[PDB]
Amino acid sequence: YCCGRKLEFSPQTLCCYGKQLCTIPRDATYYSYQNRYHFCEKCFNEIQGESVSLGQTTINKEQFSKRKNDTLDPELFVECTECGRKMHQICVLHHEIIWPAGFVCDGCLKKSARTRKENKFSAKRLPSTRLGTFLENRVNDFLRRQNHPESGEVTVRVVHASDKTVEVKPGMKARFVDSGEMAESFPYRTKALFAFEEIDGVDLCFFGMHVQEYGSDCPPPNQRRVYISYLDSVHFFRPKCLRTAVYHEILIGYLEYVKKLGYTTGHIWACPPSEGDDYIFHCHPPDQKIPKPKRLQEWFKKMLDKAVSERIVHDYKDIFKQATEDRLTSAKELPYFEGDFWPNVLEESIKESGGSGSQKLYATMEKHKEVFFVIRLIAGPAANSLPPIVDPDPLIPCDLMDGRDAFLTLARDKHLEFSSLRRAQWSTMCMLVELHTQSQD
Ligand SMILES: COc1ccc(C2(C(=O)N3CS(=O)(=O)C[C@@H]3C(=O)Nc3cccc4[nH]ncc34)CCCC2)cc1
Ligand SMILES: [Zn+2]
Ligand SMILES: [Zn+2]
Ligand SMILES: [Zn+2]
Repeated sequence: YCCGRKLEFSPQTLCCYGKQLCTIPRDATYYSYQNRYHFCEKCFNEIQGESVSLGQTTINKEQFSKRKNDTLDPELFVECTECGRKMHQICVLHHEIIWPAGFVCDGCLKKSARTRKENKFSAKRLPSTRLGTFLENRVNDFLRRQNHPESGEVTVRVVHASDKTVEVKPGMKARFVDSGEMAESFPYRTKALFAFEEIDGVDLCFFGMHVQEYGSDCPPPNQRRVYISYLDSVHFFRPKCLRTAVYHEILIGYLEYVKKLGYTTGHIWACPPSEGDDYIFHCHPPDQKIPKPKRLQEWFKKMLDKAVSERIVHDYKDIFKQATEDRLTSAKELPYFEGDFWPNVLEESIKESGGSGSQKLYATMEKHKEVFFVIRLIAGPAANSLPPIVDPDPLIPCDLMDGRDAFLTLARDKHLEFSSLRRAQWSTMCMLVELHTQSQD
């Protein structure tokens, strides 16, 4: 073995198909059918009756297998076509698409005064966008101002852009849409972008983001607004003392960019993911922790405070303070975003109140105010006569990056973990190959 190390992949986590938001971690005992339908021990024995409705097909309980989530797949080896040396594929970062001729180890290459032919599936060679260019220029300019000897070049790429609509859910639809008081759906553009850092001639994907952008063609209350769907990171940015600043630089640059195009407001739901290691990146490092709510909120406040002092953000408020200043009276006046908290809670509010869309609206907003940031980018009379929003970047069809589920599934299916620096670099290389090959079609 190249290193002296016996290496295997970790058991990926599963789901109690009974209770939503239940998960089955490493070493837990569970019940599975056809390697598809998984139940944890508690959620399985808590089923009354040996009939288990699947799909919908009813399936007997003895047709399930009792097992524990402790399977460890060994890492794969590659063989040098010249010496026969066996090395972990991840250790030497050999990808058969990038180097189809075969794996030649570094030792045989140095003996023959040879080097690997260029990796043309790099982050740098992903197609550029005006947004990506703006973001990476900001980050790299910040990084060279810091003069830290360890920092590498950062490239930012938009890897998906497509048109979508968010549909008002049945409760709010019956209250406000069927009476003609509110649009049935809101058109928006979703964008997925990632940041990579060159670490010793090797790309590392360390940051990912998906956003929802509602243009000047959107009906109120959503028009000229951007909303962050989700954020994620792999904490191996070099150097560590600049990691937080770089995240902040990307986010501030994004607000600066959409402000320039004419978007008036930004929206952030400070919402930690559920415990586990899969959000956008599969299998986070074991010592990278999900922040607790208060610390995440302070993190966003720090970022926005820097944006205010840079004269990019005019000001920001919690949703409760914001609605008070806007003199809001009805739930139909709240921006309605895909997958956001407020569409969900408004469904429950209308149900519990027997059909009201304003009853406890202010109480619910105050109860949760610290979690919802409303960021004003264009204020005062400047926001009044704005020209239409024209995005200079084209659409980018890429099914793998339409939402976060597809890339997570591809990572799970192909053992692309981001749990260590070496595995994250390998997963980055594979992810780039996928993005380069799906595009050339
Ligand atoms: C104050 O400490 C922090 C630490 C990290 C962040 C950022 C971030 O990556 N955050 C906070 S998030 O927005 O709730 C989602 C994401 C996050 O927690 N990922 C994960 C880390 C570890 C295991 C995980 N499993 N699954 C997801 C996941 C870094 C850049 C974006 C914010 C912010 C504040
Ligand atoms: Zn090795
Ligand atoms: Zn369960
Ligand atoms: Zn060799």
